[PDB]
Order: sequence, then C-alpha cells, then structure tokens
Amino acid sequence: MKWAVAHIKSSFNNTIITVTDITGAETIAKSSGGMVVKAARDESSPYTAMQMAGQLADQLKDKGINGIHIRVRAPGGNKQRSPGPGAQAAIRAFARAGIRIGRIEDVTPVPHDGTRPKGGRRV
RNA sequence: GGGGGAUACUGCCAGACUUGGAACCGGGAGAGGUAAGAGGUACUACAGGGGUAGGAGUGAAAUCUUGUAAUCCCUGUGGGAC
Ligand SMILES: [Mg+2]
Repeated sequence: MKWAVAHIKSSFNNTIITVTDITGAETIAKSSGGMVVKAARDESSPYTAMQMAGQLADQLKDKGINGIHIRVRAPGGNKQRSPGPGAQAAIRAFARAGIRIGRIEDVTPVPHDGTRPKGGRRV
C-alpha cells in the first residue's frame, strides 16, 4: 500500500502534471502537455489530460504505487484563478487507469489582495 | 424744503417668548480623521532537496525563457506593494 500525490497545474494553455510522495520533496513521475503531445494548441485538451494520466499510471505501477491524492491548482493569484479543464479529465483518466483516487483538493493559491493584477479590462 | 394726523407695516429703542439655530448629558451606530503597531494571503529574491525536455504566450505564431537543469514539487531565509 503505497500512497502518492499528483500535482496538476492546469491552465488555459497547459496542464503540467507531476507526481510526488507524501513529503513532496521527491518526485516520481512527471509529464506536461508538450512532453508527450507536439501541438501547443492541444496541450490543454481533456484528451491530452487523459493521455498524460495514462502515461503516468504505468510509471506509477512500475514504481509500486496504486493510489494518489490530487492537489489540483490553477496558476492563481494575479493570473487565471479557477482550475482548468484538465483537472477532472486527469483524475478520471487516473481512475480509469486502475490507480485509485482518494481525496482531491483544489489548492490553487488564492490571494486576498496580492500584487497588481495584470490585465487590459476589455482586451 | 418744511409743518400737522395715523402707528398697520417695515428700520430705530428696551426687554421677553420657544419652536429656528447654539450648548450639555444618556445608552447605541459608522470602511469619519490623524498616529502607532501587529497581521492575512499571494507574489517575488536567493539558496537548498527532487526531477529531466520544455515552460510562457497566441486566433494562430514568434520574440522571451530553459540542458549554466527552467517548468512543477519540497524546505528556509529576506523583500515591497497590496
Ligand atoms: Mg488596451
């Protein structure tokens, strides 16, 4: 019974995923949108997220881990705040890969009043 | 310009009257003001540990950034705004 935690940085342009142990100071598997898929336009797709979850599940099985919690985050703060579409797709692809999922937490770093939000309002 | 009559009216004279404003007390309300301090989270700087082919961004791209190990993750120490 080995427990791991997968970090999913889901954006509107990418959904990088890295898998660590409980302490988090050691990583096991990692794969971003462009790590396996060669199109930047399709790096944030749910199909790319399921491909990343599948290609991480076999490495997790090789390392000896069958269950991972999910710590999903958006960029957060002075950028995009809500989680992207790749989070639920990655977690469902992990659950369909055989890897059990327990707790899933949305841990996007939320600022109360952080630095100045870069934006153009209408543009 | 100057005389007589009137006293409502307004201006003059001396009080008063409490409603108008002014002053004080009571339990409450308020992102009211200055002064001081602490705090919240995020960000960021460097350093350390893990890990290894891209991260960022776009309508799509490229500059930019990354093999001097970035992205992501963990630890720690400072930073200024908010
Ligand atoms: Mg403009």
